[PDB]
Amino acid sequence: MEMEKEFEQIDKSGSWAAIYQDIRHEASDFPSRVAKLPKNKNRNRYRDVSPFDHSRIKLHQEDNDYINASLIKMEEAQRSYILTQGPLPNTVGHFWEMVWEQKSRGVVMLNRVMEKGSLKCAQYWPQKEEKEMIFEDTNLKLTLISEDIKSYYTVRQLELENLTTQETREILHFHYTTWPDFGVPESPASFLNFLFKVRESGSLSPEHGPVVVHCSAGIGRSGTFCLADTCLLLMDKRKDPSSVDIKKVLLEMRKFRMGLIQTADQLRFSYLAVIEGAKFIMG
Ligand SMILES: COc1cc(C(=O)O)cc(OC)c1OC
Repeated sequence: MEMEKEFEQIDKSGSWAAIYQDIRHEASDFPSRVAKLPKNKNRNRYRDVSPFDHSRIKLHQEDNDYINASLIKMEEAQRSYILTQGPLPNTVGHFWEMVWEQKSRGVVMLNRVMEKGSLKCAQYWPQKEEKEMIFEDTNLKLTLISEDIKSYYTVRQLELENLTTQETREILHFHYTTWPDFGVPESPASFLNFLFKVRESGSLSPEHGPVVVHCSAGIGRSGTFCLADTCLLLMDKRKDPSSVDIKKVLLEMRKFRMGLIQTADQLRFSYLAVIEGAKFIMG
């Protein structure tokens, strides 16, 4: 049933919680044995957050292929995304190796390095042109080319170098800066404006490798990001954009990664973004 009618009635009523919980109860339960090996212990930021074996990204490394990252593949909607945790001090190098092997064009970041007085991730990119970073473990180098600072987001151009072969690769870093410490944004406009810019650069397009998106854990914030985009897209694609059911798309995405969207609030945000979003691509 029509999204807005649905959202109007879930609100009126107060039921966001009920609905979130039902999604939670029917979500897929696939194994995660590799994440759990003992040898893979410093490569995981949260214990209740793992990547399924069947959809995890392997590092092209002969000694430890393990990384906390997942490939979400949406069939109908012709889109692929990689969702992953914020890098830890020992995985910084692995992070950048995946970007390279996966042939990604963009990197989407939805958190701040420090939120609520605590560290949420490592400072994994260089902050001055002349102050480059070196990934000894992975034989890669990272260089800051340009910065463009905005009110609600920051975009950075980055250059990766195979030390090995002197090969280079230009990467695009999209950093959403203003998700609040507590809660959800009031209005979705800014996040939507941030999506479209992501879209506009080609970073989600098929002639490139899949886009890498992270927050802290890689599932709440990050899940909102792609849920909203997929849906928007389906709405342009189908005959009746009124059939797209957000709850179904989410359960689907979750066949690929656990816990996409972490709170009822977060689910309701998701709706708003989609409703407003569509206002644009139906006019
Ligand atoms: C309501 O169901 C569908 C409707 C449309 C459409 O084009 O309206 C496309 C679909 O995907 C193939 C559907 O999924 C089964």
